[PDB]
Amino acid sequence: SSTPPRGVTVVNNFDCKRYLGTWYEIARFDHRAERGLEKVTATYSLRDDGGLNVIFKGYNPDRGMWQQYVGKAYFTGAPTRAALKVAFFGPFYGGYNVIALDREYRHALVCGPDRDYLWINSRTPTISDEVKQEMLAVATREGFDVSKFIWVQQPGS
Repeated sequence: SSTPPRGVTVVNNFDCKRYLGTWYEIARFDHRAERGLEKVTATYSLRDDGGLNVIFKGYNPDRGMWQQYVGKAYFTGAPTRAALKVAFFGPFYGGYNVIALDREYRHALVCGPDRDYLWINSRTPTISDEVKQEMLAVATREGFDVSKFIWVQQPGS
């Protein structure tokens, strides 16, 4: 689970300090923990031990309650390789991998331990229909089924 899916391109010149702060979840492959969740964000802070603090937050409109999970992420290798180990609970599935990132660290394709786990994340709550198409193109190219994507309710969607 803490090895990446066979074949995928993990980002190999990663600078963790440019990745820190708030990411909005644009799309997800759905599972139990995230089902029905709106306004999903993830926040990242750098720890002294070289890991990341990860705070995941989502709103369930039906009951009107927030759901929050707090985990750590550790590089499995060199911190220049975006393959990480996370816990296995809630929206953490043991492995976390950045398989595409623009030069400005504004848009990221993240996958879990196998091809049932995929996320499109942005520094902004919405992305252009263009950035959408590029992201979806990389996903298909790496053997993910884009038809699984749930487009997440976010302010301006």
